[PDB]
Amino acid sequence: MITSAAGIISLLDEDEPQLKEFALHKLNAVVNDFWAEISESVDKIEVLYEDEGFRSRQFAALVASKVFYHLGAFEESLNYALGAGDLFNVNDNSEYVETIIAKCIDHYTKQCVENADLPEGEKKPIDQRLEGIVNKMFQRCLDDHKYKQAIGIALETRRLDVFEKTILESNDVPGMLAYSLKLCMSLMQNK
Amino acid sequence: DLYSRYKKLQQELEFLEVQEEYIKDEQKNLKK
Amino acid sequence: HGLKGLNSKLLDIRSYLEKVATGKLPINHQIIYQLQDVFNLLPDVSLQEFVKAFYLKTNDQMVVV
Amino acid sequence: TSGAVLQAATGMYEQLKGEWNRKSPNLSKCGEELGRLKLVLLELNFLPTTGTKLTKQQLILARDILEIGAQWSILRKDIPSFERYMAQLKCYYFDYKEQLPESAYMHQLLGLNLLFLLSQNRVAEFHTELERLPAKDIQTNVYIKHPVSLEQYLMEGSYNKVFLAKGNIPAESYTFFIDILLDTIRDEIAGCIEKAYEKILFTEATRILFFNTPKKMTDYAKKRGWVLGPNNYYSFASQTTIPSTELAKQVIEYARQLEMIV
Repeated sequence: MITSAAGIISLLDEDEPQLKEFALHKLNAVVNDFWAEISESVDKIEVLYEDEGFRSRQFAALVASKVFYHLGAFEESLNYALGAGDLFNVNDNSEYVETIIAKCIDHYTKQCVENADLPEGEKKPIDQRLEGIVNKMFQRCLDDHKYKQAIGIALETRRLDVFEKTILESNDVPGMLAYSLKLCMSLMQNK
Repeated sequence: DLYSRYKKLQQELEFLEVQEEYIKDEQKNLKK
Repeated sequence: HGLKGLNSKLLDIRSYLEKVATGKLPINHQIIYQLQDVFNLLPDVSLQEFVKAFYLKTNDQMVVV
Repeated sequence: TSGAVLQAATGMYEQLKGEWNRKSPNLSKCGEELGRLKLVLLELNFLPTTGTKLTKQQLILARDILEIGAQWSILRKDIPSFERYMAQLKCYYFDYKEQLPESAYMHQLLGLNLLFLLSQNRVAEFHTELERLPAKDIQTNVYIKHPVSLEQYLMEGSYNKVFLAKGNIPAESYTFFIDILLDTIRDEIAGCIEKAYEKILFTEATRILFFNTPKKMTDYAKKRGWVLGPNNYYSFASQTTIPSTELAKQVIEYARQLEMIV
């Protein structure tokens, strides 16, 4: 097939925006195979993303996140997925979206526990946008009616607010309350 | 349900690690 | 344990030297003599012969191991 | 609007082709015409990306505009433009081999890229594109052959023969890339004399390093000038501590491994 992204990546160098956006689109189309060459030429895509004057911030961040996913970074990839704004799709249920959501969930839970103990200091930025992705997953799970799972993720994140909202707007408040009571009595450790 | 079993798995994996260190220490003491 | 003992002993000798330097006790030319004998007896490691021999015999030790 | 854009591009390229090459305008007007046709290609089939099977005029338009943009990059000595346009040229030539006919003006430009790579000294990628070439074309063609023979000479070391072989240029397009190759040769001999040929004097240096006048080599002393020794010998090829702590770590680790119950 294309057999090389050299042409497209070299073309992206040119200032012509229209060209730049179309090259970004085609790179997103063919990322799955040429992630290695794209990796080699990330630098320029980083410039394209960071210079917010260019009106493809979300697309640049998304493609960078996908590339770093293919590489295996999974951290700067995560930040780029976060910077993709809302351009990222969540209901596509692709492998890439699913795994990045998993990374978001675990990372966010980590900062949640961290702050959980921290009385007020540190109060990590919790990139409100990361909060946004976790909330979006919350509503998607609510739509799928996984009240158990919403409740438990809320517990892990310490998000008593989301936990209470899901339990209240659950399918059976008494059974949900009994399940939550059991989990609190047995599994919960932090006093 | 799913998370009940997930956290049970957490508990038992941790406890199994504790078993590993138990047996290593006890093996040393038994050699002595 | 031997390292700890050596460290404690040199802590002691340093403390005494500090007392003398402050003048809390009289200079004992004999104890001095002994101390500068010790220092004079300290070896040289970067001698470029000692080091070659050291590497050679360490090589033999590692070979057997 | 497919036909509309097609005919627009065709007319634009016809005007360009007619003007820039037949005569030699070779003007910023030609460059802007290239930019216009590039913006056209943008919406056009573009790098086909496969999955199209149109046999669209994409062939004509893209191949010709890319080749012309490459030669334009050459004329302007703009290496970034040259490399990008030749990257698209590869993506076109080597991707859709069967769906496309031979590009009569392909081997010439590709051999010129051979010269480009040799001049930049990017020998690894040079050999990669060699091997990607068909085997017979390595020798049958003259455009392809000449850079290859020059590269063999350079690898051998017969730099005198390399310089002698300046004239034998299959196409005048091989211009100024020869000069990049020359100064790359100069840098190569510079490293040569640096790490070998201990304490070479000025006269030997000048005769061997085919620089310009001795004043120009005094200028070339800008190239870190070595030290010029006492007699402009350009200096020369410039040329314990018991690793106790690390070796202690190593042996402690040996004991640790020997010792755990595991």
